[PDB]
Amino acid sequence: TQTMKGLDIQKVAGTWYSLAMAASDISLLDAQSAPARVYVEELKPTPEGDLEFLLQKWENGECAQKKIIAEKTKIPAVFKIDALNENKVLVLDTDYKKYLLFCFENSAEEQSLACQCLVRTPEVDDEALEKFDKALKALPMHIRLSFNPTQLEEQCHI
Amino acid sequence: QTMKGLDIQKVAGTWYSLAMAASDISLLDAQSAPARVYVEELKPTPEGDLEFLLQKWENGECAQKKIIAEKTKIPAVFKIDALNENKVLVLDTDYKKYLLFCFENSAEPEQSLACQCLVRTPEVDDEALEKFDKALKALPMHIRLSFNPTQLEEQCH
Ligand SMILES: CNCCCN1c2ccccc2CCc2ccccc21
Ligand SMILES: CNCCCN1c2ccccc2CCc2ccccc21
Ligand SMILES: CNCCCN1c2ccccc2CCc2ccccc21
Ligand SMILES: CNCCCN1c2ccccc2CCc2ccccc21
Ligand SMILES: [Cl-]
Repeated sequence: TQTMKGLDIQKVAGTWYSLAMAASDISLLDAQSAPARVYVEELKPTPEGDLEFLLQKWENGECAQKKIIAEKTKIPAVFKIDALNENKVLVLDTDYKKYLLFCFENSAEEQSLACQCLVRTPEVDDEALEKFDKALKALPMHIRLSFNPTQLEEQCHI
Repeated sequence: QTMKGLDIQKVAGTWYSLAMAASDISLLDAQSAPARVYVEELKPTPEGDLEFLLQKWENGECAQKKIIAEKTKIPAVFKIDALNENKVLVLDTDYKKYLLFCFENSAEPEQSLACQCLVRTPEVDDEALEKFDKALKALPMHIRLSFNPTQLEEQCH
């Protein structure tokens, strides 16, 4: 999976909206509480070059928040979120101003992938979705979801 | 959108649901979701109607359902109900490999679409999925699923 060249995380800081998601397995995304059904509300780069994700997810009939620190590696667009190196964040592309494309990747067994198209403003951006679909063309996706602007403004995209 | 020169005698026989898409995430986001239905068979009637033999997951088992799509004055457009709220639109087929169709509902407040890519054998057909993806580019879909060959053989499960 080819990641972005020359990523500057200092330029991705701020509030984002999960506009579209795709995954390698239907059960990762289909249910309201599916394991990879997580909404990115904020990206915070650290001075050390880590990227904090502020996530929301539906659990037990409520919206819950979680911070995930993705730690820097030798590749600037590849981050690790476990000490066992099975689970990664891959940044595929961004223009910084409008959209960011990233994947959660698990390579422990069958690779697992869950990818998102983030936008800076809670509107549909057809350019961002086109770039998302082109980025995914090489990957073995079996489910895609896309959200409307009303959903983008609500906790857990209700 | 709907194809020219449909011959319903040639769509007869065994199919498999390779891919599904819908206008609303809640139509497809569970085995229990209303549009999560697998086509087993199409049967043309002598009167030019098309019977859909369907399976749906209910409480951990496949339940079978037959819907009659009755012919209308527009080719490749079939009505399911007497009130004309529910329709089958046949978009395209080559008869021998794939069939693309959509269920449509126009009850207020919002129109619903749920489309499928059917294939003749329980194998992944990238050409069929590409034709399905091109057909969907014009429609306002918010969820899409495709099945692997294990899922294609195991019906609703
Ligand atoms: C018990 N189920 C685990 C999933 C919960 N999860 C949450 C919770 C709220 C928002 C996002 C996430 C995603 C990842 C994560 C990471 C660590 C603990 C819980 C969670
Ligand atoms: C694969 N086990 C955890 C499933 C959810 N998970 C995913 C999903 C796909 C690929 C990788 C990962 C690991 C990290 C992660 C982070 C936040 C939510 C879900 C997930
Ligand atoms: C493996 N490539 C499949 C490409 C088309 N496909 C997409 C597209 C983007 C994200 C996910 C998917 C998987 C399911 C699917 C279903 C129906 C039409 C296209 C697609
Ligand atoms: C709750 N909506 C109707 C139930 C599902 N339904 C759909 C779904 C989307 C669009 C049209 C229709 C029409 C009828 C029909 C027929 C067979 C399976 C599902 C559906
Ligand atoms: Cl979608």
